Amino acid sequence: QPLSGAPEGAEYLRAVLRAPVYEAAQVTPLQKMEKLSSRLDNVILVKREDRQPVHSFKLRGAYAMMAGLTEEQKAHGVITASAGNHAQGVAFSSARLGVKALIVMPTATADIKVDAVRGFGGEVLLHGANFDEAKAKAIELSQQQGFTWVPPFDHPMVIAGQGTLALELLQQDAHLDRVFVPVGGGGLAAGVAVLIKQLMPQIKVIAVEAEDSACLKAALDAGHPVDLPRVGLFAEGVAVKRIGDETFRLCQEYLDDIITVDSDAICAAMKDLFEDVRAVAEPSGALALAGMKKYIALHNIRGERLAHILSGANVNFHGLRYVSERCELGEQREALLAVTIPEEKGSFLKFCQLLGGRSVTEFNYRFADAKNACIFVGVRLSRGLEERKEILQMLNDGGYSVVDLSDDEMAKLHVRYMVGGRPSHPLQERLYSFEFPESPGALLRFLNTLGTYWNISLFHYRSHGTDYGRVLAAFEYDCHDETNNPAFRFFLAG
Amino acid sequence: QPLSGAPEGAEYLRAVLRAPVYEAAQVTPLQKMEKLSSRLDNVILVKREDRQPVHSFKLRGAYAMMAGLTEEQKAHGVITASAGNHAQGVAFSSARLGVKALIVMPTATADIKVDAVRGFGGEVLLHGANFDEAKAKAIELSQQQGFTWVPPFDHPMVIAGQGTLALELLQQDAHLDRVFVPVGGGGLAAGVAVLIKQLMPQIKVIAVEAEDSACLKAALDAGHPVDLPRVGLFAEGVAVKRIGDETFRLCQEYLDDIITVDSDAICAAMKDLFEDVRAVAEPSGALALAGMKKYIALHNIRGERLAHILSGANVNFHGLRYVSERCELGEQREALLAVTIPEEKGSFLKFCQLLGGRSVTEFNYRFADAKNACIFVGVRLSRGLEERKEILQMLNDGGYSVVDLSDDEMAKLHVRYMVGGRPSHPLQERLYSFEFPESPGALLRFLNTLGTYWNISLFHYRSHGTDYGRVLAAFEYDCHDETNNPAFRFFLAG
Ligand SMILES: *Cc1c(COP(=O)(O)O)cnc(C)c1O
Ligand SMILES: *Cc1c(COP(=O)(O)O)cnc(C)c1O
Repeated sequence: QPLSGAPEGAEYLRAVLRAPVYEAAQVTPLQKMEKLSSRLDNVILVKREDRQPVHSFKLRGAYAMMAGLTEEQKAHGVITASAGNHAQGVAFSSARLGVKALIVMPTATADIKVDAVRGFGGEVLLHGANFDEAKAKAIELSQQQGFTWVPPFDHPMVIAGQGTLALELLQQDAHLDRVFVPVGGGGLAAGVAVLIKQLMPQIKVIAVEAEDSACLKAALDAGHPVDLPRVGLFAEGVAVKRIGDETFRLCQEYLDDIITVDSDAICAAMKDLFEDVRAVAEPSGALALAGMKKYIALHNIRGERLAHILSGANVNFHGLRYVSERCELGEQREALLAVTIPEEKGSFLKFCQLLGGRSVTEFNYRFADAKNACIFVGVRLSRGLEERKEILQMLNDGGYSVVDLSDDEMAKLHVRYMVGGRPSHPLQERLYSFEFPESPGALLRFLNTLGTYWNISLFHYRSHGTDYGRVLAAFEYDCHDETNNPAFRFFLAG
Repeated sequence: QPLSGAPEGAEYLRAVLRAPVYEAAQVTPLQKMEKLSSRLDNVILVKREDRQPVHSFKLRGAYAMMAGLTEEQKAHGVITASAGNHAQGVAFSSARLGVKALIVMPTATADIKVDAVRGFGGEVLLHGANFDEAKAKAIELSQQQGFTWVPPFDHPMVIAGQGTLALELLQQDAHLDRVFVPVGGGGLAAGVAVLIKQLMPQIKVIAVEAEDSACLKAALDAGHPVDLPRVGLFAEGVAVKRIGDETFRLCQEYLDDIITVDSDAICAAMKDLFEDVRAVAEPSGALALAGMKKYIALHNIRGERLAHILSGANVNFHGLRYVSERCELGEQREALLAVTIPEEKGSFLKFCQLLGGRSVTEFNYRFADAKNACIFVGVRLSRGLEERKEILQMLNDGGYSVVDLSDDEMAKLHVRYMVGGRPSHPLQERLYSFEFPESPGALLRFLNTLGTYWNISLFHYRSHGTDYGRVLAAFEYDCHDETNNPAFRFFLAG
């Protein structure tokens, strides 16, 4: 309990030091990013918060708040919240303190999230449609059954428990220059600032928020918790509409700066974490790095010791896909080509023969009658632009190609999933499916072996890292006759 | 050195106990899988080997072998290998012992893998084309410069160092029933068996190999290290042609059984690790779980305490994509529909209006003239088959749909990347790109807002979890005129 007002600097310190976090939570490693740090020119360190048993930090504050309630036998009474990632923190906590918790969530949440909570401990009650709706209940039941509302953020105790991290940080590397903090409701940044600010003033504390969830920046600018019209939903755990409150706006008087960023950045930040530390972030968990990356360049900060927080790690395996897909876009990984090859009766072979070694990502074609049936080709590069530059020229010895891959947002994002369709007039073709161990030039072989005496009307191929069914081809190494195939009919045939 | 023969049971034990592994390596957590264990009905535990500083286990054996060489001042002399995941182990080791190491790799390896090694420590020499070619050199240089060849597996010392794990295992949970071990060259299984077999005989030790890299099963069957014609390349670290040797075939006289499995399984096993432990495997690192899963059912093993090894974790972020993509196939996640909607002048709206709440993954269409332009629709499900069963019937109140999603390997794997093409005859259309915050029914809104008075000729949409550019539409919320767009021309236009 002991905080529900306007704690003063020190009071927070005290609360921080006195908070029983470790009974449930753990000090989290603070490791350095070797690739990135070396890339940019500073020491970059990450606060491995995903290593708590609830994979995020929330555990701290719920534990602190909840564990210092019981001084009032009001556990006997009870507790309740409404959520997805913090409902976890409470769950985990309720169980440890043997205090019954109730978690209210929307009605159509997701088995997965409902079981985690149920898992940790906690009883859920699925009641809502909207979130606000779930929370109206929670809050109801409070009042009626007397459960104790447990804030995801707006709370001195909750805040004090998060500072806990700061406390660790400073003891893990006191030669820190700047620290980057994610901003959802503001718990975490709030608890991190006060601390550091008390202990080591010279430490810079930058909040970092979602371009699309910029609760803070916005309230800042009005100097007023302000409701947001819309809130992005990538960075789930950061999707807050109106920042914290008092405690938050209040406390953000220790904040040194603020910075927003876009989903696309987050998606990179995720790539980064993974690649160096082999850590798996969750949008908001990567959010703060991204910011850094941003700040680094902005201010041309070279030479410092900076650290950010791997806030959490609750993400769907399949969510991973999207990410990649997005970074790929931002990267210069492949070549995307509109290569027109003259033939119909002859082959693609010749054309291939000069990409025999190079890695084929896509090679999609559909009969079309224009003396020159065009081909959507994709080639996995290494040397980026320079290597493409080759392919290109090289290919300049015959058919004429077009470099649809550079900035062709259209190809890169839609058309490379659209090449096909229908021919023109009915066709006496046959459909077949082929599969073959992927290698660096397996295709060729396939093609070579396939022969050159075919009136191939259709070709489809996506490859290393995205599909195991290898090829679908239509004429006029493993085979399956897929002729009158339903899909084909309805969309390709015609 | 002390092992280059036919170590006898105990000798291994000794070597195991005497091996200096911890100077470089760490005891690895052995945690239980709560979801899965509860799913299947046994206690399933994973040997978190990805937690070594080289993210795999290799560190053990290279360290053991290498650290007990120096008793011969032949470090002064030197060491060399040829690789990707084990070249790492040696690197890391060479540096710690301050013994110069040289790593030979093919000529066109991959910056990434070359830098890791360089990272850890070690000097690489990129010389090859083929792998065998890189190793011919390594072996050369030995002979000439006197470097000491360090086996990835064929070696009593190397083997003894891997047993180290076993040693841990048994001390981490002695109530184990069965243990599953991945099989590349056979180091790890070899070192794991001997141990356990010495210490606790009643422990079952199943190797688990790649359907496509079944080195062992094969040699077993002939009773003869046998060269494999082909070797899969998913499970990189398990891609061995002819099992170990003596040490391996020899030692596999302590093995209780063996079992293979397919890439597709591995891809699930990867999903699993991630979802419960939030660990990120690498094909071979998941290989062994998959096996389990297999064995579990085979033998209807209920009630046991079984554990497997998270062998390693070196994987490309982008590699992740493929995986998902594969599990999705094996799952029953979405609905794939050939829904024919009658209109041309009117709309898709009406059709939509009854999926307004349900989640849209794809909604792709191209003008075609048939009184009824057909639509490739995709819908994210929850209740699996049952829920689809609905959509279906529900949709039975109007246009007639076809359920191309069930077992339609064709749609699920090729066509859902092929719907489009060209129309029939030239078209006086205009292309536009739209983007809009994704939600549960944002589309609708888009559509509704888009209006109903449009002679829309083209539509393309892939969604939550795979693309941020939302829509591409062609007529006769953010907009961009993308009309004479190059890609479009060449492949859609026509
Ligand atoms: C909950 C959470 C946040 C931010 O929380 P606040 O205390 O409201 O700022 C950020 N990242 C992750 C992963 C989170 O779970
Ligand atoms: C090297 C390795 C293996 C198997 O090695 P062996 O000792 O040859 O059996 C398996 N999984 C991973 C991740 C590996 O790196």
